[PDB]
Amino acid sequence: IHFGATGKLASADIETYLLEKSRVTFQLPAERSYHIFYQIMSNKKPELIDMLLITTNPYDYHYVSEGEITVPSIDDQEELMATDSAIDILGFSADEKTAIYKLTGAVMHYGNLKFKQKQREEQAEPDGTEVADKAAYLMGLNSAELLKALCYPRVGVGNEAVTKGETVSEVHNSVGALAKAVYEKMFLWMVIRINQQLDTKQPRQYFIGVLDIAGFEIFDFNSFEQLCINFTNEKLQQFFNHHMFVLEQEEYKKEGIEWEFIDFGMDLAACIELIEKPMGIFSILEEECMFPKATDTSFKNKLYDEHLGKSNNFQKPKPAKGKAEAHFSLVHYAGTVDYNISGWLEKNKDPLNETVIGLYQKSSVKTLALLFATYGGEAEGGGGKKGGKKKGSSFQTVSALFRENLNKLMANLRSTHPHFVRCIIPNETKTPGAMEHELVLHQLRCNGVLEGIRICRKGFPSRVLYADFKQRYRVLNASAIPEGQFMDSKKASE
Amino acid sequence: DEDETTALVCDNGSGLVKAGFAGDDAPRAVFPSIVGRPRHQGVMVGMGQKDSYVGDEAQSKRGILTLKYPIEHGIITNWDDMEKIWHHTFYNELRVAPEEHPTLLTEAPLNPKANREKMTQIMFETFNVPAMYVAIQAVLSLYASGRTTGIVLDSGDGVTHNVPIYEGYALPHAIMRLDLAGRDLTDYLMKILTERGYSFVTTAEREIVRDIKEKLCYVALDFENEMATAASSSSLEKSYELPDGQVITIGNERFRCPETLFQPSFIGMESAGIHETTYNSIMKCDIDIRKDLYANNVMSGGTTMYPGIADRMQKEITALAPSTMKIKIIAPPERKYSVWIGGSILASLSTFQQMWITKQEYDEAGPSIVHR
Amino acid sequence: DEDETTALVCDNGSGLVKAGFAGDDAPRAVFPSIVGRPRHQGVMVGMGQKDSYVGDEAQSKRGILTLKYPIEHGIITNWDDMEKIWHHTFYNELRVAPEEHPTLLTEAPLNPKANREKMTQIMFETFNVPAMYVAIQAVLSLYASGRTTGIVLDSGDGVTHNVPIYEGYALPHAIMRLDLAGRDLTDYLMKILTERGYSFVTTAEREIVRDIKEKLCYVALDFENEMATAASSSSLEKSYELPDGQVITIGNERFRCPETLFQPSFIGMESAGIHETTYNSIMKCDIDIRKDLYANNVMSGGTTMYPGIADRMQKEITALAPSTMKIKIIAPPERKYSVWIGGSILASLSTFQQMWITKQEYDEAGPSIVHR
Repeated sequence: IHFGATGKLASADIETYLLEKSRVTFQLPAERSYHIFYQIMSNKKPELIDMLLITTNPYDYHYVSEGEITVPSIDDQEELMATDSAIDILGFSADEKTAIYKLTGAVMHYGNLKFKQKQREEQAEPDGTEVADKAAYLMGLNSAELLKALCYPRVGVGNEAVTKGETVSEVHNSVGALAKAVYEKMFLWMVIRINQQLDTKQPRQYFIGVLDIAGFEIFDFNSFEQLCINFTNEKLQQFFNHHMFVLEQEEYKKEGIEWEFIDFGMDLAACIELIEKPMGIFSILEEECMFPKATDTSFKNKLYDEHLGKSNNFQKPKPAKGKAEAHFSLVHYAGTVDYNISGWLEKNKDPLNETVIGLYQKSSVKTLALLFATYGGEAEGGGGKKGGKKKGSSFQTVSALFRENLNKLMANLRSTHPHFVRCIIPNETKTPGAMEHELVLHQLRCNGVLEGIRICRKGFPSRVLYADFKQRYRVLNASAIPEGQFMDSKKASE
Repeated sequence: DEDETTALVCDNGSGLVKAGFAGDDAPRAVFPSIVGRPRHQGVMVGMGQKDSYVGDEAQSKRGILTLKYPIEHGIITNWDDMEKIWHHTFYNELRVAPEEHPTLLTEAPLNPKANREKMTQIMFETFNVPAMYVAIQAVLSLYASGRTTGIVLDSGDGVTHNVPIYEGYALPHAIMRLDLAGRDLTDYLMKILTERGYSFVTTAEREIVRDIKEKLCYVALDFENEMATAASSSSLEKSYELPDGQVITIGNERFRCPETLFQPSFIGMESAGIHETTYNSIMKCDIDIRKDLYANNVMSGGTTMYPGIADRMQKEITALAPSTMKIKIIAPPERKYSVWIGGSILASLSTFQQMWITKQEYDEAGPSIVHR
Repeated sequence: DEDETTALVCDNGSGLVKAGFAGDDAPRAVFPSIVGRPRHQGVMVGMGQKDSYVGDEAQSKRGILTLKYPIEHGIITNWDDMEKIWHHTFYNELRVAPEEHPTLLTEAPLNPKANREKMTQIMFETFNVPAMYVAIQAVLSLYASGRTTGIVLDSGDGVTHNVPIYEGYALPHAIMRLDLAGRDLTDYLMKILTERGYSFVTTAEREIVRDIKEKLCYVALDFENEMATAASSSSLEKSYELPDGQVITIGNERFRCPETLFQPSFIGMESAGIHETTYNSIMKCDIDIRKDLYANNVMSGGTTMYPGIADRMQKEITALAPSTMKIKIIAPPERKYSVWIGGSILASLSTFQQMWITKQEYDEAGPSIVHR
């Protein structure tokens, strides 16, 4: 929030990180996908249903009814408008506001796209042009061209373009990949477009950043996504530990106490280097992604040969307890996290059928066309089989950005006066006035709260803020303590 | 992005330089590996006196300059003239300033230790690049075809090589070099085409024999009963129209030119040919790794692009290999840039960052550091 | 169940480890008894730097590591490298945590007192197992064939032994050790097969001579008129197809290899052979127990698996033994795991619980406790 010179509002700026792409295609049993879907099928704007070519029964869209469909505390009908109206205010063009919708339905349809094995062949052949037709139209595509590209992905290995055939299992999976890809991008776009409106000409002198992200969560199962988040947090933490070190040291300087101490951040640098540094996890992760014939297993070994025994924060797992398999544990400030490396290579490659993307790139639906541009502009760079996508501006890592973004962030965080807020969850059971112990205890460790207490206690435990000191104790020598507190917020307590 | 965008990949050849940004799919810059030095004093209209010319301006103006090739058979032979080609690559071709770009370079198969140290000395000390890295060419070609073990038959403009690679380490004692490549091959076509009763008299006749070789040449399988076919005279013939009308016909010689790669005897070479050499490399390697190499004959290089090269090689080594073996000749379409693409991939990769030799490593360890 | 499920059985050999859970019918884990140490610095793609390799990863990657065998002739010779093979067995092969599993181990026939105390020191003090037990190998083989008195001819990869056992107590002064086994036997086949006019040149040729020995080798009875038979050339010959087509033929040598076990003179050994040694063990024992040993020649070990080994031994000792005697050569089918199976039985047994050495016994009595 970009405040002006006077002190009055001037601009805003959003940025999104780590979106749960999987919901779009999946959902746990007690959960559900994004609201939008359920919003739309609610039927408050019936045109929409016919416009998108869907029904009102979600069980027609596998992608979105794997879990639950309705939530009592939510009124999908009301929201639909909220949403709707917001779009408008947000300045979107009707068309775009149309793309959004139309595009959000295509995705539903995709999950309905079905295929079958060609006879005597292990190839995938379309099981009908019922749905494709809709998906095609809704996206400003051609049914055929689409089903081909999907089935007979025309690749470019060597210096040419080699037409490759896919399996049934391969298609279903690629489709899902686009569905997710498209949704994401779109989401990104919306944000940008928002930002665009939120751009004013008026001068800006300062801003107030409000960061909302998740905190270090430990699961019996920790995959790639966990690393990314944990890493984010372990950084954020150090960010604090330092600010505190800086802060602390001012007092002892203001007062005249004689206390020497090392930055509290330092304690964490070990873990961070191991992740972000050159021969660290990410790198080994993002290099192997360049090897056309690497395995998760391959990656794994590379991870060890290089860090095992040589690095302290690096460890081989404890396979048992509440954990599900073995690969590698790390020693984060909050504790030991047991990480499972399986899918990483892929997840990190963001494999997308480029033939299809092609089609998008030349859609009749501008917006859809837009969203893909940046893929179309780096292809120059990865023209032949093997090599480096980055030559043409294509991502080389699933992780290559995350880092870039996370840096651009932690940098923005520095030219800032950090203000901290830790949100807590009392009981899994949803009951006011109650608290499970160990549940809150957990949070406290991973929060930073327990670490702030530590650093405090190194020493001089309890530390009173001056006003907080005045008010509560003025009364003790009432005349002389009140005068002190009022006369100089600090000098007072003195 | 700092260097995600920023990594350069320069593949130095005997005939062509291939260059561009790690990330791209193909080289942003491709140009001859020449440095022309004017035979006389004078100027072009509007320009100043130029001491030197590089790449295409050296080729185009060849009549008034003495042309020189810095890389003889894949090895850098003149370091004054190579620093000139690099300068041209960064500043004119890619138009980047080198002092803020990491640079991945390539070297040849048994490139002398001292050279890898010298181009590092010139990269860091005269171009002041942040960091650099030298990959071996066959090794980038393999890797660009996804794999890590295989044997690459690599063939460009001045050299042919066989580099058996196992889990990434190129095997020094099994590497074979055959000094007959596309350059030799254009000059042989030249003679079998003048010998067909022709004349490549002016320089506009000379240059295009090479464009005939690229467009119309073939590697026939059963080159035996292809000559026999030539004689019955089928519609096998192929006429090309010259810079002007002068429609030249090439029927037969069309494949007599790549049959030189299997029979070096066509050109007074006593060395063995491509397929035998693939094989000999292979019976020079460990026994347990020979099934791997056989199912992974990756081809790269401009001269391996002749259609039907792969089928001839397929059958050439099946019939020399023990029948218990699986033969497999991979020849991708982008193969004239395999090497480069393998570098683009590798250098844009997420894990490569920790192998870049930085000026910190260098200023502290000497050229020895990158030499490995 | 606490330990009914939970007892481990680890049989440490000169060539192979056999491991698994007491209760099972056969070893869950079988793998070479090697520990590889990399000759150079570097990595596999995706892995980290590895200091060491064990079992099959050491065999597969043998070209870049220095391979070492911890057990020479059945005795543990390097304790740093053995603790490495045990670690691998528990944690990677059986994937169990050792500190909650009783462990039955095996040792060799005249295993030095000090070793049985040392592996106990390492089992309890570095692996922290709840309880353990060391059985003698021939003794588990016998017992797995139901009985308690007999003489075991035990023959694996580095040693052969004869261990006369009476009501369970192996008889120290009658035990014979012959250092010629399956390892020696693969290398002799190697030479009689190169000598047949062949070449096991690459490592993929070396390894498979051992698979020829296992699949096609025989112990003929009347090895005399089997050579004679070879000459008339019957359909006695046998061709094996190599990793590739290269069909190699082995007619005769097929049995010249196990005739080495009866004639050590085939390999420049001056020692006596298997059958004479069975016998000599027996005329070194008490007189009254010799009818028992003769009717209970139990065979165990990978190298006693050559078909017709039992018939040759049957007739070999009948014709050395007094005719008043009953000869009986028991050779079961699972014999390459007799030792292990005998341990599985014993350790899963209802009465064995009271012989387990517990950490209570150890922390209180020192390694002496299990040593007996």
